[PDB]
Amino acid sequence: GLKAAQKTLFPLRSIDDVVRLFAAELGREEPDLVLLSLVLGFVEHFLAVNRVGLTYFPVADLSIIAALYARFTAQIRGAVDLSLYPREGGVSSRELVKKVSDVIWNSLSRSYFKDRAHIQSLFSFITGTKLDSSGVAFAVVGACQALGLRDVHLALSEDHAWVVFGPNGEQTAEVTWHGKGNEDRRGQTVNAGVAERSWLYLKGSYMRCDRKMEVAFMVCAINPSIDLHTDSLELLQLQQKLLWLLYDLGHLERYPMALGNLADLEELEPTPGRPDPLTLYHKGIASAKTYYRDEHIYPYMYLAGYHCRNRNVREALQAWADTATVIQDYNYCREDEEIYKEFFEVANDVIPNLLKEAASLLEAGSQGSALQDPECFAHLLRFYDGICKWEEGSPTPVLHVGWATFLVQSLGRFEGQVRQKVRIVSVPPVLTFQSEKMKGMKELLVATKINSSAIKLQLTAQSQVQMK
Ligand SMILES: CC1(C)CN=C(N2CCN(c3ncnc4sc(CC(F)(F)F)cc34)CC2)S1
Repeated sequence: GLKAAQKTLFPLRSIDDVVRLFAAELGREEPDLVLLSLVLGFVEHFLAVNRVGLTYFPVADLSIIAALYARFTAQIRGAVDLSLYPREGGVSSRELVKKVSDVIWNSLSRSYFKDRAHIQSLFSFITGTKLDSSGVAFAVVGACQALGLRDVHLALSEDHAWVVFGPNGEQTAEVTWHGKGNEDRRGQTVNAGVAERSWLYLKGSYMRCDRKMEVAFMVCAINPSIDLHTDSLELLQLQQKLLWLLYDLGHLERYPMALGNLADLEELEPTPGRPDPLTLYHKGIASAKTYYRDEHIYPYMYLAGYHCRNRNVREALQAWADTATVIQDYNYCREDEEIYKEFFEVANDVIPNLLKEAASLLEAGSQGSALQDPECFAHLLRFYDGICKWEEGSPTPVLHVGWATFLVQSLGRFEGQVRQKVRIVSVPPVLTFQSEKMKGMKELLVATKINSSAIKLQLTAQSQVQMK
């Protein structure tokens, strides 16, 4: 049950009342994940899913929240008999974690669309019997906290979630699915994935949450979307205020993606007296460097995206080059397709569109253009170098001829006299290439008219040209 002290702020009548509840729970020994997720899902439902009758804020009455809480706790406590899984040393067993996962998973509707909005919270789980992938992992952690299992924590990569538990928190267990059309591995460790150096498991440099970071996760998980064209202003404000609460308490210290998510919100609607979005993106990068060996991709892609939206071509290119410098030390594995898609869209859609506008502006007499800056050309080259190096040693190739056309076009946006100014230096602007593909392309990069076919051959390592 809920404790008397957890009840005293009800009813929640406003955004600020919800923030007060989070503040109170974050001040407790162990914030109550079940309570907090039910509250966020309740308000999200009445602000984004069904706004009929809304006049200001969907009042969250204690009776309503408490009844939701009771259905959750009844469902878990009834289904997981702890006497069957004795807790050796105040820590949980793999069998117990797998049982909790099975209870959540088996509760879900047989058939539904898993990419739907607003199926992330325990409100969704109770009222709709639907959860998204990471929502299952979160629910397992909330269930384990409800059961008294203090050792079970959420583990997060940039594209997946699982749990850590056991002696010293050193065990890992899959508790949910990943992607579409991959085989369930619930109950197994993440060691194979770590060992293969996939992006999905971040070479072991994934997040191991404490309770407060699990609160940060559910706050990041708020979805203000009403439809394709419309966001709930109330939910954006809530999410923003809650992320600032977390930030001020120190709970975003080790959470790069939350910092990027906050920065994005600040760009949309700045809060007076707070750091600028750029400051926040750089704090996210610093976090990744400090805590995660600089092995995360998204801190740089958040930064690049801000510069791209602001049509700052030079800084966007630098940040994408930095992105590629991270990815180069990974192997491209099966289940890494979301990061492949991201890189593909940057290379083959976003950069081309940025450079096309830059070319039109240059024709109109822009000064200090990225297209006349050899450092910008160098960034472009370093972006491609990291992608080519990523591919090296991977079980799965990255590049194909569909990339080559866009590379030739992008290179050609820079005049030969700009491109000539980059000095490509070997080990043992100045640029060093890590990838063998770019080293062999060096020779092609300064011609007034780039040799399109030779580029193509070098990028795809195509052996032959057409017979006839
Ligand atoms: C630069 C981008 C393409 C812009 N948005 C990005 N994301 C990255 C994913 N996301 C997250 N935010 C906070 N915590 C987490 S934890 C996670 C992984 C999984 F959902 F839990 F499995 C995704 C995610 C926020 C939205 S990266």
